[PDB]
Amino acid sequence: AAPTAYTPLDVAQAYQFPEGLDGQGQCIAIIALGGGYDETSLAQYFASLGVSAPQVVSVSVDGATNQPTGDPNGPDGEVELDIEVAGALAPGAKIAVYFAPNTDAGFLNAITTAVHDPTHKPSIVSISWGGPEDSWAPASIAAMNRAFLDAAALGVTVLAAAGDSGSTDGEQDGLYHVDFPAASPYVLACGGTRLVASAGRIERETVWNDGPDGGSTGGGVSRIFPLPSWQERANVPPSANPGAGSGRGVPDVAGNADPATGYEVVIDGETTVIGGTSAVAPLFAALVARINQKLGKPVGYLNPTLYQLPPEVFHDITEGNNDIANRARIYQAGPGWDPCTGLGSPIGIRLLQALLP
Ligand SMILES: [Ca+2]
Repeated sequence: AAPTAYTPLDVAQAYQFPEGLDGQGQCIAIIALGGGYDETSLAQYFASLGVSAPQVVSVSVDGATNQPTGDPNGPDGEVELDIEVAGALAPGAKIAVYFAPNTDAGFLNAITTAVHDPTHKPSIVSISWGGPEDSWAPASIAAMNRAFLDAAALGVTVLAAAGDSGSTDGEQDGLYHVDFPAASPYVLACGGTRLVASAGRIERETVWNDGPDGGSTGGGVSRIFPLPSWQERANVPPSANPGAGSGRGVPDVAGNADPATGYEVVIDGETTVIGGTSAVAPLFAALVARINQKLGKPVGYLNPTLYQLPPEVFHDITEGNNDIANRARIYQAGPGWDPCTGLGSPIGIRLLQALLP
């Protein structure tokens, strides 16, 4: 009941991120379609957490540049949240922020520029922007999906937030919807939970659902992408939409996203609390950066591997639902993979151990 908050280091500790690794030798790309960041907020934040500030650079795509608006409740909140969460957990990595116009082409161009960048050479790309998969122009969905396929071929990992408006994803057409780019089978879709944890243990972790007014994790069954071969044993249910139908299940993994148990951050000079699935992609991008540093080679496309790893690698979320539109409880969490939290929250050290050759 009483609202709380954590620093990124607290959440990483709860999820047991591997120690002694900081992402040295890695580069994390962050995609931004609006706003910007200021050096004052970043320097203050990293210093406050006692970590050596990672190098952060801006890259202009299609004329867009780093332009913070100054409003802590605006897009700066998204941009700075992404950099602060990823940078605080992988401070040894270099952060490259790609700014592009808020258009379908800008979104695509930012992704491809980051993926093929010979100067910054990112090994990981984190995305916290999106929209209902069925509201996108089919041609755009195709181009972006191929960009993600190319990234997988090049050994670059791509992570994306699953959404903050439950199973209906903000649409009021009497149907359930999943978000894109999260729906792409080549993206690691990140869902959200309500985490109650301390340094040594997780007391409780449930589906993030604060009703219509507070938001809920995105999740469901795609109506565009078929069920991937590597996800056929996860027991993804048929769509809840009349007519049913098999499809790629969203999300793949999940992490703390409930604003009521959110992240303490500094946005445009203001210390505040922010949540949402937007925080989960950069959180796990940092985890991947640590793993890559240890392995000496980038893990790149992880989805196929994740679904065949032993279940002990994840913390299974079984309680709650992401329905904020009606009383039907579509969709509900349960044992194993579900359309609210996927495989659950990852156990960092167990994931690294399982990925060691
Ligand atoms: Ca589950």
